[PDB]
Amino acid sequence: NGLTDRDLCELNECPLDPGGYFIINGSEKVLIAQEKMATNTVYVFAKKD
Amino acid sequence: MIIPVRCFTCGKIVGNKWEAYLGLLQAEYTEGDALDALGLKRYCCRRMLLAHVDLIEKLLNYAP
Amino acid sequence: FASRHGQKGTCGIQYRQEDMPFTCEGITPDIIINPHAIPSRMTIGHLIECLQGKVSANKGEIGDATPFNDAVNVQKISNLLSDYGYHLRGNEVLYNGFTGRKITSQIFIGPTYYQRLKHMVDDKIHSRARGPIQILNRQPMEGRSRDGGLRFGEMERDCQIAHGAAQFLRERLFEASDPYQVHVCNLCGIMAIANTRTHTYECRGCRNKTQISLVRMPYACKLLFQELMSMSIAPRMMSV
Amino acid sequence: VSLMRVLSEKDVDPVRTTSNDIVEIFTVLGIEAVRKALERELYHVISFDGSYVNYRHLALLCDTMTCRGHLMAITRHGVNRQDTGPLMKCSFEETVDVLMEAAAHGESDPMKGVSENIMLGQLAPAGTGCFDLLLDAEKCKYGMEIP
Amino acid sequence: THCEIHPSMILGVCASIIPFPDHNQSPRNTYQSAMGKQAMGVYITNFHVRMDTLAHVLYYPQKPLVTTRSMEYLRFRELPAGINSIVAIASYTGYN
Amino acid sequence: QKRITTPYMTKYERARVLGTRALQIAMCAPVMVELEGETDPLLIAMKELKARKIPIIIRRYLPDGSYEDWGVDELIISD
Amino acid sequence: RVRGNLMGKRVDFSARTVITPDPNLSIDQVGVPRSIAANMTFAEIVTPFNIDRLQELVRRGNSQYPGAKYIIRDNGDRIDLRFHPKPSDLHLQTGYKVERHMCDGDIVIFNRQPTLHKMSMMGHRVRILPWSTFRLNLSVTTPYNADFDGDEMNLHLPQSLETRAEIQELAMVPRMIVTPQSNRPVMGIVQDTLTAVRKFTKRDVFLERGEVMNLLMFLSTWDGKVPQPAILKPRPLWTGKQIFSLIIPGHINCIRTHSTHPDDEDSGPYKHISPGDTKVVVENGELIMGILCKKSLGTSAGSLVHISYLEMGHDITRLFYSNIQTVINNWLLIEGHTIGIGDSIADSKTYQDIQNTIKKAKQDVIEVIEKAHNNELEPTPGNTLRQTFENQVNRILNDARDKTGSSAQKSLSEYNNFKSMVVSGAKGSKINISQVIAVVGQQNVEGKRIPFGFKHRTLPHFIKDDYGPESRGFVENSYLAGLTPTEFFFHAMGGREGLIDTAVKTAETGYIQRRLIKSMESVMVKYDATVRNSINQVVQLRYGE
Amino acid sequence: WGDQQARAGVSQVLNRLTFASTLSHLRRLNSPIGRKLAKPRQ
Amino acid sequence: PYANQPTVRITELTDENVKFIIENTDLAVANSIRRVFIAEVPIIAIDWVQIDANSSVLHDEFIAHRLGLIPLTSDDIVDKLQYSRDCTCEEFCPECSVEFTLDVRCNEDQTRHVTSRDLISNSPRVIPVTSDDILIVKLRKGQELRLRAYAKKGFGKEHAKWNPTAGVAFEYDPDNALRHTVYPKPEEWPKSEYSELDEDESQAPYDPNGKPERFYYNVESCGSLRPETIVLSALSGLKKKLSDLQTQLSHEIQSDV
Amino acid sequence: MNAPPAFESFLLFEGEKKITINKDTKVPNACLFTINKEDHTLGNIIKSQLLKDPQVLFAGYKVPHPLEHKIIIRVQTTPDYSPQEAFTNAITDLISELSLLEERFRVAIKDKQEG
Amino acid sequence: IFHINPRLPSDLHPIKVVEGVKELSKKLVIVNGDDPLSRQAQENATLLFNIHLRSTLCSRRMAEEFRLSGEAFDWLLGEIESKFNQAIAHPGEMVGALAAQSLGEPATQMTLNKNVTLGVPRLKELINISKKPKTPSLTV
Amino acid sequence: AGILFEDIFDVKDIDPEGKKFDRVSRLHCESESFKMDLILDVNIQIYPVDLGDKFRLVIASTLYEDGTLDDGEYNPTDDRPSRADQFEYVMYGKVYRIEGDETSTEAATRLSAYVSYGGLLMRLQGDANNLHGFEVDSRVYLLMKKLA
RNA sequence: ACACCCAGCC
Ligand SMILES: [Zn+2]
Ligand SMILES: [Zn+2]
Ligand SMILES: [Zn+2]
Repeated sequence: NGLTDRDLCELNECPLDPGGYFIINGSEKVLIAQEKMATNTVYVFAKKD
Repeated sequence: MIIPVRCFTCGKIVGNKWEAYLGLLQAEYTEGDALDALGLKRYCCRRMLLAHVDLIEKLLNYAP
Repeated sequence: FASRHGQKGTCGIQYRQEDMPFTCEGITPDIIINPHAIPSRMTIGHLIECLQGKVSANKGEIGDATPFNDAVNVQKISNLLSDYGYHLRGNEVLYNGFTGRKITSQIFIGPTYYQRLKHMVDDKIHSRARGPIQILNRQPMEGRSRDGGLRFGEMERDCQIAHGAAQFLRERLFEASDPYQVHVCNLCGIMAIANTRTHTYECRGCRNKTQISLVRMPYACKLLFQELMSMSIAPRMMSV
Repeated sequence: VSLMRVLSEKDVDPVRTTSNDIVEIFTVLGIEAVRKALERELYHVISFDGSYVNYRHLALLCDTMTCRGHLMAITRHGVNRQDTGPLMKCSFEETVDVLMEAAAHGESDPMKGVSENIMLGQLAPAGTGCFDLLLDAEKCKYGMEIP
Repeated sequence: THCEIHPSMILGVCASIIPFPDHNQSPRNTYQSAMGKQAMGVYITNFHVRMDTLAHVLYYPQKPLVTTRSMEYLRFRELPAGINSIVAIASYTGYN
Repeated sequence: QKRITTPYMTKYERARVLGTRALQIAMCAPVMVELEGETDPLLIAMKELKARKIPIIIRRYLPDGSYEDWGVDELIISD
Repeated sequence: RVRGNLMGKRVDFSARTVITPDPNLSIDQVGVPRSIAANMTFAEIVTPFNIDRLQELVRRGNSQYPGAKYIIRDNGDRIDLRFHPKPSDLHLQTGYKVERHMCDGDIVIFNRQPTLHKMSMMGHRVRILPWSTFRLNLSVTTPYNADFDGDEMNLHLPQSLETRAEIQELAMVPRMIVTPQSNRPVMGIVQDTLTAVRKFTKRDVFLERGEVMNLLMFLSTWDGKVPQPAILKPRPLWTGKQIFSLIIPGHINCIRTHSTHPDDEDSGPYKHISPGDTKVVVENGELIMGILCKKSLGTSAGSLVHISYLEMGHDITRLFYSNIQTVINNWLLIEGHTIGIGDSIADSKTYQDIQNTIKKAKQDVIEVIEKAHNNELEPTPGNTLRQTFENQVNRILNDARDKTGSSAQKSLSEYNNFKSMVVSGAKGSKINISQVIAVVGQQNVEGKRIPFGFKHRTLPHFIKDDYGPESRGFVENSYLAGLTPTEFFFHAMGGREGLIDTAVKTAETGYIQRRLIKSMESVMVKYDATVRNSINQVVQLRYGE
Repeated sequence: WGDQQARAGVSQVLNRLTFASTLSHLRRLNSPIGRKLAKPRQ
Repeated sequence: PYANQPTVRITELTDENVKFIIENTDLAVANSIRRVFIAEVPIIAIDWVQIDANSSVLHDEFIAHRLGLIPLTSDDIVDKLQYSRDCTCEEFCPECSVEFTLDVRCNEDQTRHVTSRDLISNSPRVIPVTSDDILIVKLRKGQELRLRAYAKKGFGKEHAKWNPTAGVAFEYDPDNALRHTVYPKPEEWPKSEYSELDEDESQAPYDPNGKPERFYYNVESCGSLRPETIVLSALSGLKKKLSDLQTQLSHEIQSDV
Repeated sequence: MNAPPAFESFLLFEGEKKITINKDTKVPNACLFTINKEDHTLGNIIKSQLLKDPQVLFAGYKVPHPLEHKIIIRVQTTPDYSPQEAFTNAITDLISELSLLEERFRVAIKDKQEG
Repeated sequence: IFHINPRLPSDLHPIKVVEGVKELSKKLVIVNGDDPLSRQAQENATLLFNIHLRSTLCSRRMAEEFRLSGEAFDWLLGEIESKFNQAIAHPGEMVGALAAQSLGEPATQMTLNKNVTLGVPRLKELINISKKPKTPSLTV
Repeated sequence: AGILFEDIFDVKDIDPEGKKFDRVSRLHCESESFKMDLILDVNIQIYPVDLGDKFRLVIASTLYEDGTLDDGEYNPTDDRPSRADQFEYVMYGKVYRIEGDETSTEAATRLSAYVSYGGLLMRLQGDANNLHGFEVDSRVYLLMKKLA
């Protein structure tokens, strides 16, 4: 979190690594944002079928 | 990662000019004049030495 | 190899420096792309990048190419280029490498950022001649990483039908993939029990021991008929 | 489309009045009429962008869909309802249903088609396989024989 | 009531490396945006410590000679993914 | 017998006949024509077809139930 | 099982790799890497009159190339040659089979996916070449629908002599020059060769003696006699048409028209002496006037390739293809072709004309908007007032785009390379030149203009209720001038629509095609010349009537 | 995404071919529309 | 006997490049001389690297590649050194190769620059040309690079490492008297540095009965050879190739009769 | 994988010959000199030198494939002059040219260095 | 081929042209036979080509426009016969698959969308029944 | 001596429709002896011409002044004194079409001879009495020299 | 195997 660039290098981690991913069984797993319809809002659609 | 020994296009030696180029830049020389003072006339060598990134400097931060 | 404007391309041939064209200054191109990639696709930004790269390399300054900059247009880049002793539109007189004759049409040449893609041929080339065969079908495996065979699909099958090359179609779909032999009873049409070592052929169900026919077929067809029998469907193999 | 009403109206040409619809032509005019109309409509689709396809291919398609008196769709509901062998139909689509129907009714596949022979690995009757070759003993006897 | 900080910030990470994107046919820009993800440079500085199942490292990456002001924040200057090439658009021997 | 099929020999018939004769030649069959040093079975079969000397009878199956025997020699070669 | 492992199944003796160009091969040849050739094998039957060659191949073994991988005895045992050092079993007898590495001249079916039409699986002759890619002549790229941007292609090697014979006699590339789909040559001259042969056959192309005998080296069907020069004094000079006359085979006769042929020239006094050299006349096998382009050398009915195929068979047309490609490429070494920024810039007068046209068009659109805003726009019959207004705006903007394009192309010099590729037909179109030079034009989504995605606005930057050209997606800038952000976004919308259509229509069209195939996979012409299906029901009493 | 009728592909192996590729993958959005329906693709 | 009578005038001659002019010569001969400059002048370059220890951030093949591209002085020894293929030794020997040794270990705090000056060679006549120096690799404390290399003799047709030139600027007919290149707008093109026209004129008048006769050269040496020696070796090598071809042709003619 | 060794562009291994002669039957007095392991360097000069010889009617060269290392030089001469003699004379003239150029270059270098 | 001079008078008897065309028409056989049914089918199968042949090899056109000689006319008749007999559909040719491929290959290039449906959607509309159309119309 | 046509022409106009090609120009010329009319495409880089220049056309079927058929092969190593010595612009081509003014009954009275010289075309209109040596598919030479 | 992603070419 608070490590500076030198501390990151000494710890064998790239300073330029953005992070934002988990490490599960050694695999860098990233969660992709999932789109969904907005909740709590009234929506009137055009079912013609 | 490191400066190429030779210009890819013509084959002029530019591996010995990276440190001199950095020193000239630290001497408040503009990039064009720094390249001219190093004898790089053809724009291929100027491309080679102007567009290079010294990634080995960052690679050397990690302990062996 | 791909540029920064969706201009793909595989390396077609590799010429040495003496074979490639060259300017009056001795500069030879590192890459030569066909003009015909430009007009249909209208990657004019590629050409502007080449011009701006020439101006940048000569001037010694990483030139700006932000999308919607109103201060940078083609005319200003051309005027800057003309000050360095080059043609304002970026063309140059190239000399034919093989003969040394001047090329009649002046070539558009300059620095452009190319990038090599992971799709390298050595990770794609693939061949097979009687490799390992999978369990269920006794057909070639799937994938280069198991010496698998290429799939001769439905549309290839129809294309060879249209050719009329029935023998090639048979060789592809029966002989080159999974030949097999079965023994079928003649009275009924069910696969029979053949002991080839003791030379005893019988069809339990008919009490038949002398009327048995040997039929060549793909192993996949045998599998289909065996699954059908397990599904209580009886494909009788009437050979007469 | 109300073709038969519009055709019967006063002061309306009953000769050149056509419809882009295909079912109305079949049910009003005839089977040959819908064949011709289908030909014209397919040609209109293909040659709208300037592309050209030889006439005989359109003729073959139109004849195939109108060979059996009624309009035969290029779908399961039109191809699998022909009198073809069960194996060709099961290779097309609805595979298990066709095989069940054949098993129940005891249909026999006469191996006359192409897919039937491909599945069984026999020489398909298609081009090079639509005939047989025989040895000519008399012609082999005569002439030169180096080895 | 509002003013854009700069219009060029409508593009994504992989479309911001394109120089002069507004002089391109938009399908070309889309394909390039799908292409830079396949270009190989130095994917991370500590590549000699990681053991990934696949990894590609270019010997001599170069920052583009024709830059975009947006890549000063994508760190494309420190981890480039290509080389500036003396490209000549010509029909030489028919092999292109 | 008043054969009704075309007297011309089809492309498919040419392909199959050349293939079969090449296979026969490769299996040490007697070549029916002199050869000036050709060793490829396909070339020998092609030469043996240029002359009307292939010993094969094409049996063309009419649709209904019947067949017709045409000597390769008594067909017009289309090349 | 049926569709996945019976109708189509994985096969042995198949290779796959990337394709790259090679203009030095014939149309019927395919370059094959050394490894691919050394991997797959072809089984030759040992005979008394080829036993020495096969014995040498066996002796060379699998290590060296060309060599053998297996010896199959008459009984059936298979001996592997990389596992047996003793020479006892390497003796060959008649009836033995030797599986040799495929070498030059072996026939191979060469396929690309999707396998759309019949010409997408043609036979080629293998030629062994150093590197690791399949190589194709540029002419065969059109039937395969293949480019060299990473396309991979399959190579099937027929195993027995019968299958090899029929691939040779039915489906080699020279035998498939003319498709039956539309009775036109499916292949043709393309890209560099087409642009350079448009340049070459221009009236003002004169070749010195040295260049002429350099070009004649690449002419395979050359009888060896150098033709009399068109100009004898004050210097021997051959014209381009004079060399192309040597390329043209036999004595074919053909008449065609160049793309730039004026319509009124036929009725004019100079009908048979074209001022523009636009009437292609090949008489007695010699090109005596005109400029060749896609309309006389491409995939068009009645082109020179079609006449060559229908006059001199298939082999001579193959040589014609290869000769055109090699000769024109080696002349292009001298002439050279290019495209640059200078080819996308018009005169200042042209830019002023385009700007004035766009200003007038915008003024007209504002006038129509004002007329409709006061309910002074009478709707056209058969359309609503909104539809009438949209039609008027679209017609005005289309007229503006057409006028700007015409003004752009009026100013292109003969040396412009955009026009060089457009008139030759090699690549590009007049619309592309107009878009690059003058105006990209209107951007359409689902046929209409840019919709009001926001609350009655195309983008937040416009005011509500703005039907003008800029708001609804009329890109008034050219590609050279650069698009402003709003019209950049609208252009992105149009391009996305194109991509969606390309990526969606495949999944409909492939299913339509497959259904059409399986509807009539068995219909064929039987031996009484009738067309019947598998049930012997006559579909047509004669094929095509 | 659920117990061991659930979303799939919510978590993916981070793309480490190029730094631009990593950044692009870390900023991706997915629409659960099936893979038909040209309107959401526009 | 229809051989030409070429003449040479040398304009500039420094330690880096030679700028000369050839008159009364075919275009083909001048072009072939240029191609021989680029690709058929032998020099000595590192071609066999064996690495004992390499703890640097650069893998072994990278170090070998950067070693191969270092130019080595090849003034007079390249003539007396035989190709490794033609030599009778088993693998390598002093008569057909030159031995180099590099042994660097960084134990100081600051970074160590393994440059070309660390390439110690047994033969005193073959050294890296920079003896600022060519950078081979940068080393952090605790990292060592210890390797031994052998330099063969070769020319540019094999690999670009054996290229002695650093851009051969070749020009002929600086003003289009021959119209070998057609300018669509001649006024826009800069004049060549060898041009002989005033400001008003853009290109020379067309010469219908002219051929390429004067060729301007600028052979810039990377450092392996002096530029004059590059040109002399090029001419000698082309002469030797032609003489070998003549010998083979004579043998073939005598065998065919 | 299939990358050829770099030295095959200029080296003859056991089996090939540097030059071969093949009479051309299409026209009288013509030869097809096939030279292995060469390129345009020795093709262009030979063609240009042959073009000067007034008794040489045709003189061209081609490289059948840029990946194959082989050139084919076709020479057709007057009836009273053999093509092989034309080839030998062309090579001799080229050698004389290059010797003279080398000598003059050495003299010019000496003059420039001296002053 | 025969170096026919289009200026000098020709030696081709128009009766020879008539006889030659009539004789050639009997060699271009698509439906061989003798009975009236086969004869009518043969006449119909080559009606258009026979009309074109009689129009092009007309007596006046050959005498005035083309001006071929007797040898040239005989060669022309031989060539027409040879080229026609080479154009007859070979038995065993799978024309069904060929036609399906020929109609399905353009489908890959056509785009989607008074309004009249066209392109791939209309092809779906046509090859199916489609008991409910998309855009019915009547060209009255 | 094989001289099919012989006259002196005045260059009345050059490229009336514009500069169609850079190196080739179309001369519209009119004679005065036989009063003919010659459109002719000539190379300009190797042989310039100006408006109002007199030049002699000696269009002939053979340069060897013996009637021996040349057969149309380049023979630069020929010593016999051909006709291409007294003219400074020699061209070779094929007469590819001959038009006229024929009716159904009357004979030709005004003939046009079209000759293609490897691409450079020429039309020669005049009285039929002069254009008799011209024949379709006949190979001819065109000889030009300017007159001071 | 199986499943799921990603990606290539149309
Ligand atoms: Zn350089
Ligand atoms: Zn039984
Ligand atoms: Zn040694």
